[PDB]
Amino acid sequence: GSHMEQLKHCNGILKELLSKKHAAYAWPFYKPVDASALGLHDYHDIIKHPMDLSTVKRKMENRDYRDAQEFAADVRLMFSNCYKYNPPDHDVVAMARKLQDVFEFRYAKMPD
Repeated sequence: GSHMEQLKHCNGILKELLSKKHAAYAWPFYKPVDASALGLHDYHDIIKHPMDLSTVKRKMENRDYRDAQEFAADVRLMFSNCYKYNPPDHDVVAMARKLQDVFEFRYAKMPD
């Protein structure tokens, strides 16, 4: 799905995820996890491929993604990293699930 149209749909989703409408639970994913600042000294030993929305945005602007699948993989990687590092009961996981629901349902409306 290397269609320009599908990438526009992906960019729309990206814009929504970064919008005020979802800010209450999307904020933890706005920037790369600063492990040191947060005292998470084992973060990079556990998470081999960090990902966040600012990185996805940069890759989209630089036309790094060639198709929708690539984009989706990074967004899901971001959520997976959260589920892998954090205990299931952590508040950040609750926020990840909510933002992922927003993503999955709109990604499912992908024109094709």
